Amino acid sequence: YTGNPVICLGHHAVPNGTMVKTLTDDQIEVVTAQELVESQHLPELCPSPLRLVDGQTCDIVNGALGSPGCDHLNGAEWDVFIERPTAVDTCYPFDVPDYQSLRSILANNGKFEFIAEEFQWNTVKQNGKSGACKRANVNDFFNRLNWLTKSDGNAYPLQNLTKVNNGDYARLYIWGVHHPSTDTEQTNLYKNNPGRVTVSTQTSQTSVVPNIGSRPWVRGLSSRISFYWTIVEPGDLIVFNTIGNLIAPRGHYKLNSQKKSTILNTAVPIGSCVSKCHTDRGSITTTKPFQNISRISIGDCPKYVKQGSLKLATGMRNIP
Amino acid sequence: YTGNPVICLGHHAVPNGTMVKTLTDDQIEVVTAQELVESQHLPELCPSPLRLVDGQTCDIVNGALGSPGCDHLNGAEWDVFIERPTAVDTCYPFDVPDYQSLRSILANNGKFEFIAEEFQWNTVKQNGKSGACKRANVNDFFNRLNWLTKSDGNAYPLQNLTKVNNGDYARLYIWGVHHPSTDTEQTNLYKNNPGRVTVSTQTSQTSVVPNIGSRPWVRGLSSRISFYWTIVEPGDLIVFNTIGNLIAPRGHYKLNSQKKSTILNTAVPIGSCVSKCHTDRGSITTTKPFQNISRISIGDCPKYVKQGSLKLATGMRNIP
Amino acid sequence: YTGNPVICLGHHAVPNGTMVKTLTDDQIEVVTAQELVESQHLPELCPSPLRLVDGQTCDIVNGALGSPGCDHLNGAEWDVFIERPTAVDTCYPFDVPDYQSLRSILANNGKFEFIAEEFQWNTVKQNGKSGACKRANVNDFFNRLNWLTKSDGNAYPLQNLTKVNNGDYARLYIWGVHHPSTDTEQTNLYKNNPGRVTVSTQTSQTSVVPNIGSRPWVRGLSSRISFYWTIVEPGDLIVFNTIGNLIAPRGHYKLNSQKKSTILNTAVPIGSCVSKCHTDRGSITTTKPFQNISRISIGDCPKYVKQGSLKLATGMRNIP
Amino acid sequence: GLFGAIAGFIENGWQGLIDGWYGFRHQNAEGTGTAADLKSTQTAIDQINGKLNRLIEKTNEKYHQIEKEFEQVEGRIQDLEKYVEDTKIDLWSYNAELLVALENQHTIDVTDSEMNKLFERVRRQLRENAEDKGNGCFEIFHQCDNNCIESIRNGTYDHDIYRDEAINNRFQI
Amino acid sequence: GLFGAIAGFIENGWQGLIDGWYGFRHQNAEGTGTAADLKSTQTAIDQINGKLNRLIEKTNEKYHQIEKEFEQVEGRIQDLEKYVEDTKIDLWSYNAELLVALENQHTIDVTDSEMNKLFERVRRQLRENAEDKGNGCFEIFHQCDNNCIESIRNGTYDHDIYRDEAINNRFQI
Amino acid sequence: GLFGAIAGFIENGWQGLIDGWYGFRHQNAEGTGTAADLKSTQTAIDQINGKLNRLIEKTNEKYHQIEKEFEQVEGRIQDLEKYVEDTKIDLWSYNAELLVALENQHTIDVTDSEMNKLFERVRRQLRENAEDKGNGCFEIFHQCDNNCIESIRNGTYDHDIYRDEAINNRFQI
Ligand SMILES: *[C@@H]1O[C@H](CO)[C@@H](O[C@@H]2O[C@H](CO)[C@@H](O[C@@H]3O[C@H](CO[C@H]4O[C@H](CO)[C@@H](O)[C@H](O)[C@@H]4O)[C@@H](O)[C@H](O[C@H]4O[C@H](CO)[C@@H](O)[C@H](O)[C@@H]4O[C@H]4O[C@H](CO)[C@@H](O)[C@H](O)[C@@H]4O)[C@@H]3O)[C@H](O)[C@H]2NC(C)=O)[C@H](O)[C@H]1NC(C)=O
Ligand SMILES: *[C@@H]1O[C@H](CO)[C@@H](O[C@@H]2O[C@H](CO)[C@@H](O[C@@H]3O[C@H](CO[C@H]4O[C@H](CO)[C@@H](O)[C@H](O)[C@@H]4O)[C@@H](O)[C@H](O[C@H]4O[C@H](CO)[C@@H](O)[C@H](O)[C@@H]4O[C@H]4O[C@H](CO)[C@@H](O)[C@H](O)[C@@H]4O)[C@@H]3O)[C@H](O)[C@H]2NC(C)=O)[C@H](O)[C@H]1NC(C)=O
Ligand SMILES: *[C@@H]1O[C@H](CO)[C@@H](O[C@@H]2O[C@H](CO)[C@@H](O[C@@H]3O[C@H](CO[C@H]4O[C@H](CO)[C@@H](O)[C@H](O)[C@@H]4O)[C@@H](O)[C@H](O[C@H]4O[C@H](CO)[C@@H](O)[C@H](O)[C@@H]4O[C@H]4O[C@H](CO)[C@@H](O)[C@H](O)[C@@H]4O)[C@@H]3O)[C@H](O)[C@H]2NC(C)=O)[C@H](O)[C@H]1NC(C)=O
Ligand SMILES: *[C@@H]1O[C@H](CO)[C@@H](O)[C@H](O)[C@H]1NC(C)=O
Ligand SMILES: *[C@@H]1O[C@H](CO)[C@@H](O)[C@H](O)[C@H]1NC(C)=O
Ligand SMILES: *[C@@H]1O[C@H](CO)[C@@H](O)[C@H](O)[C@H]1NC(C)=O
Repeated sequence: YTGNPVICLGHHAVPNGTMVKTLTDDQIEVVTAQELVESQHLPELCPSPLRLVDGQTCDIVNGALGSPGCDHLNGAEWDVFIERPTAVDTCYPFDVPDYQSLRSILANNGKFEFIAEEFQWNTVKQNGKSGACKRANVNDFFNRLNWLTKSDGNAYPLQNLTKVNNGDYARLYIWGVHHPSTDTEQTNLYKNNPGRVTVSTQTSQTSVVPNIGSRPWVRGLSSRISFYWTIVEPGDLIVFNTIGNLIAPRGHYKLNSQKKSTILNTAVPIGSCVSKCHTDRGSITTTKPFQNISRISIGDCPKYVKQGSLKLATGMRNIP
Repeated sequence: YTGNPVICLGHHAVPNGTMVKTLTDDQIEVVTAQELVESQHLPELCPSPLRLVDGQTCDIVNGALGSPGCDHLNGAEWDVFIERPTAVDTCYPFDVPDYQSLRSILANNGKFEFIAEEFQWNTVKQNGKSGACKRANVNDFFNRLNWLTKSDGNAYPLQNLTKVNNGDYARLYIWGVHHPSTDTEQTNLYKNNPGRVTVSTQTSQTSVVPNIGSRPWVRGLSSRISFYWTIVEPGDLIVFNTIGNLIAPRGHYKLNSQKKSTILNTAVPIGSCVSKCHTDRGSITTTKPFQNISRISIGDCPKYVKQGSLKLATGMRNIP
Repeated sequence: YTGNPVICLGHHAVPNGTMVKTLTDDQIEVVTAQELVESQHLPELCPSPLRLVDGQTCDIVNGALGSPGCDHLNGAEWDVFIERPTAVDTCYPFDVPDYQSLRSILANNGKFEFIAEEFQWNTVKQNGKSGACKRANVNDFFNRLNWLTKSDGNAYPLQNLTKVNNGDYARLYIWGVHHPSTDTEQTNLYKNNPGRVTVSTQTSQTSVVPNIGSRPWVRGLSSRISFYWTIVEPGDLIVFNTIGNLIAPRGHYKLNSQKKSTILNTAVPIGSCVSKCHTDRGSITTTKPFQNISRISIGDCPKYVKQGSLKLATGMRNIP
Repeated sequence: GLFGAIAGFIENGWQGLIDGWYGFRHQNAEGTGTAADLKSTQTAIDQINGKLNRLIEKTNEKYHQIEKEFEQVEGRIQDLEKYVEDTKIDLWSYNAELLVALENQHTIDVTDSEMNKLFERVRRQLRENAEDKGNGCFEIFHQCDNNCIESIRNGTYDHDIYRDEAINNRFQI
Repeated sequence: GLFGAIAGFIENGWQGLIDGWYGFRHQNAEGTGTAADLKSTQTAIDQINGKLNRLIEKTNEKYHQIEKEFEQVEGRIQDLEKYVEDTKIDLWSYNAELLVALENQHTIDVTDSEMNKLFERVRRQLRENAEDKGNGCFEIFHQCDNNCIESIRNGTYDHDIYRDEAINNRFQI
Repeated sequence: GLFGAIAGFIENGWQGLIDGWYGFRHQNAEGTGTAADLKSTQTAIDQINGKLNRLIEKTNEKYHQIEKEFEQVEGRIQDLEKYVEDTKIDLWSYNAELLVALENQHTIDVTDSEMNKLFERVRRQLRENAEDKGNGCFEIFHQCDNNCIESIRNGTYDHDIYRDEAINNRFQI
């Protein structure tokens, strides 16, 4: 010690630290670090604070058409529509040209608010039903659609109907075209053999000719329906002009003016937790800025990155 | 003072500095800073150094077809076509499948240079005119189109005409198909009832069948025209084959080989200032590298970002 | 020297260093630097380690259809299909609606493995051949397609054939629709004048009406074929339904379940070097992280950047 | 680090220093001891807390986006959708990697700098009365009881009181 | 800053120093004074203007892009167009935020470093003739009239002329 | 640099130093000489090699992407494909430019810092036996034959052996 006092300046250390990356070293030891990549998720979707609607056995598209298993979605509103991969078709076999667009519009709009309108179809029979679309245990049809066919007197006159949008909101009309499997089914149902469906607004007109031919048997039938949609802005109007094969709307869906909702397709059950970040693998509750759980994230979420781990140093070099 | 001289080293300061953000401090004070986000714009579009063409009451598409209010666009060349949201249709009610594609091609190409060509249609009447499309105060039509109908003798023979591109540039032909409102209008105009239009080149063929049915009344009519386009490369050729409903071209537009122009949709007036950066809100004159004014920017522009303010420090810490 | 020893600390230098950029200096001299932007490429594509298939005179699409110059691609497998811009059509003039989608599916899938299936068409003549599609020096047709026409007895009965996918893999069927140039060619070939082709699975149906009209003469003919495709998942099935104009498949291509291949369109020859990075300008062998050679790069590649040069300093300031 | 104090002229850290990041160890006639330095520790903690605050600041709220998984191949638009999402993911992954590497380099430099600033503060207090032994320690050339050690620790050491004693011991005059 | 000079051992700045960023203040028998140091001031200004040069260097010239707002919902391609543009904006905003944070950290360090380099230059000039008082000031142990002060400021001070005087005053021999 | 050693108080580099990045030059009674310092040279090389390793680390393996060249205009989808690819290229170019600028600033600072740490190591070894002449050189106030010079270079110089000679010559007592 010699007898001159000594003062030493120093710094703390721990037995074993955390290794971090820097610009100059791949792995160097520091006293404390913090992980910036969330890797853990809950095995549930959390029903708060975002409003989750479970489609159960119904697609969003089948929910809009009003297929048999879908009555629980009448009037629903969501921030996130939870669509199940086990959903199945329960009604008339159909397709949708540009299917992903109808699905995106429906999911984004965020509600099923249907406004019934009485359409003054003339002569044709209405309310056609099908063995491919049982409700309870009885032949039925899509709830939002009205299958028109020729009268008992073998007439299908030109139909020419108008509905004016003089309200506050944009309207979504969903309509279809029936494709028979043979020429004789075409005349059996609609009398006129080339059917014709034209649906137009001031500025737009979608027009469709049915395709006749045998498709694979699905739920009793080899015929098909193709579904279309038309948006009618306030001040605009819609005209339905057909001489056969129209599957008529029964009204229209209301479109929100601000579209902020979406859809998630997952098998994950809805539980009881709280979280505003959802993935197809479940919700995540985290303050970390990044996550390697999924590409598919909805809400207030960390950014998806490739790395499994990024440790931020929160202390000095550890030299024990 | 004790009588030993003292020399002190120091640095300047100001009474009040500017606070900036760093990696470790959200707000720390420095002597001078510079703002990096432009928030101010001029209330005019500047007509120099970029060439601006004002559509006034004409769309770019109506300008291409030659609708009544669009003669001032004959021969125009632009870096930026300024399209006005108050533009209205002044002619035959029409639509364009893939409308945004035709608009983008026209806007990008950068000029309306029309080359008249004489097409030797046979028997048919030519130059049909319409109440829906008044010029001066008289029934007229799109300037670049030739509405063919059946002859006085009730004939519409097969039309089969060819134009060869033996020139130096690619050609853009714009043509249409008339969709009548009834079967009797179809036969009244074209004799043959299913009309037919086929327009082909060596490598491509777009073919179209008219759709008959009542649409909403627009400027007197419940019929419509659908417009299509065909690009004919040098060495290639175009064939028009019809038995009714063709709205024939009167020539073709020249396409520039370098496509460098664009379109901006805004109501902002064109003034007399100078700037090479335009937004839908007006021009900006700035040296800052970022701006929070608009997503929609054309020219030599700062980068659009979310932040209203980013202050770059240009001096030391301020400690007064 | 005075007689007190001196020890000087210093650092090395070289006569001329390299200039680099920093945050504060555009150009400042350092002892050594390393270039980070690769600018040089080989004038060949290297055939290892990636499997390259050279289309030579066949497009990938013509190679799928089995056009005359394409037999060398039967059974081919690739990581990168090398498509030559000098490829030419050697067979019946055709188009493909959504051409780029077929090209992408074929290129991505990574093999031409064709499974022949016998289709029991009834009455109709089979194996139609054409002067526009010579093989050896004799009229022939696409290898993978079967051009059906009416019988000697002037019959074309309804064709309605099914193939079930009971196998392990998804199937790709390529089929076509003939568009004759006149009505009399239509009846000469198919008896029924509006022909009709419908091709469907459980969940999808593409249906097509032929377009009659004169197109430009190519290799003897003014008629055309439009090609379509249908994917058949395991457990699903496909139905071909026609009353004329079907250009029938002869089987199906196998689809890999993992699709990881691509296509590169270039005139650069295949050589004998080694490299895992290809551009349309040739392969590159480099460890540099960036390159300014091409946007179009495939494999284990540096990132394409705008700069011709970025020098990383690897030593201290140079002060000679 | 840039300053060469931590992992440098200070050879290791102290596991016994548990109530600070930086501190003093002394030996005098009366014994040995260790205490933490609060100002050095708090400035380093506040700078690091600032970077943490800058990161856990969640501003990235997205609802309707694009589809990101596909059951089968479809062609041109599906390719574009995949390519957009893969471009986004690679850019964000690069940003995360570079952010963490930069922040860690800087955090190591900040903590090393604070070690050095504590060392230089003490040096300036001691003036001519002590010499740097070369390992983060000062040899003090006057007797220094516990009150005098604490006066060095709490910034009230008056070098002039001891200067003549210390200079005579340093140089033998 | 990393060096602990500005906002550190120099406890504040000088509002009266208006013709430089860094300078000298002195007191001797003839009075007081203040002058700017041109070399340190110019090196710090040049480094900062270099970063300014790197930013106001605009290379971002775009004409035909994509549509960026839409009157109504349309489906798949509009979703893709919105997503591409919102991904671009988020990445550019992240770059702007990180650039300014990094640059400002570095600018503060650069100016603190220049303060410290001025202090260390003067220290090396003074050799054994002066002592660091601990607050950016040197106590000089010989008389130093206005010409000798200026010789310190303009780098022509010859320590050997005064060393015997100063050492005798420093240590009393 | 931040530390003001390279391009600072050390006025130039040495072209003769060919087996190190940093080194010692001496003059004593026996003559002059120069040798490399291995520890400083290797630490600077290892840090720079670390950044190199960080960059030549290729993880960017892409097969099926989008079309990037088009012979003629097509409309909406082609515009989106061009815009996506231009956006990607601009962001990657910004990343390359910023990465190189940051890394080079930091590499210059690191090498300047290593110069400074060597200077400070030698200073701490010499203790009271030498003085900083102001240009990277120490005036040593005792005779120092070749073995003593090497003892300084190899870190075994014992200042106490020479202290009283050196102090007496420094101050004349
Ligand atoms: C063009 O080519 C297509 C494809 O080949 C062809 O479609 C086929 O049509 C036939 C008849 O139209 C379809 O036959 C039906 O198939 C279902 C289900 O098939 C399988 O699965 C069941 C279990 O679900 C197995 O048990 C069975 O063995 C099958 O492998 C059957 O459920 C159908 O049965 C009903 O109709 C039969 C008559 O065809 C009856 O015998 C049977 O009892 C069922 O009777 C119904 O009718 C009664 C009065 O009509 C009524 O009282 C009852 O309530 C009852 O519902 C039937 O076998 C076959 O699936 C189609 N194949 C494909 C691949 O789609 C087209 O017919 C062809 N077009 C032309 C013109 O030839
Ligand atoms: C299938 O379903 C559609 C859709 O509902 C239906 O369309 C309707 O057709 C009628 C008749 O073609 C259209 O009637 C025209 O409407 C315009 C404007 O209507 C409104 O706005 C005006 C102001 O602009 C209001 O004053 C008015 O009250 C309306 O609410 C009128 O301007 C038209 O008037 C002309 O024709 C009338 C006869 O129908 C004349 O009375 C009138 O004086 C105008 O005369 C023109 O014709 C004369 C000779 O023809 C000529 O000498 C003149 O120069 C003059 O130009 C007309 O009333 C109605 O708007 C359509 N509605 C919609 C929603 O589109 C189809 O009719 C239906 N198809 C079938 C087969 O039933
Ligand atoms: C609707 O409008 C279209 C478009 O204009 C129009 O198409 C034109 O049709 C005619 C007749 O079908 C096509 O004529 C053929 O053109 C090719 C090539 O033409 C040029 O290039 C050659 C070199 O390749 C030059 O030498 C030549 O001068 C041309 O400028 C010729 O190769 C064809 O020749 C065959 O048929 C001729 C009769 O038309 C014979 O004279 C000739 O010898 C060739 O004989 C073939 O037929 C023999 C029996 O038929 C057989 O034994 C042989 O083996 C031999 O192969 C022919 O001249 C013209 O190219 C089309 N133009 C375009 C732009 O497409 C439609 O005709 C029109 N529709 C209607 C109903 O009017
Ligand atoms: C996410 O990161 C963890 C490491 O924290 C790793 O175990 C896991 O496999 C990663 N997830 C995926 C899908 O790779
Ligand atoms: C742009 O930034 C300014 C702050 O400089 C802010 O006042 C303004 O509201 C911002 N603009 C928008 C549209 O948010
Ligand atoms: C790529 O960079 C080099 C500089 O190394 C330059 O000569 C060349 O022109 C660049 N290529 C292009 C296409 O600009």
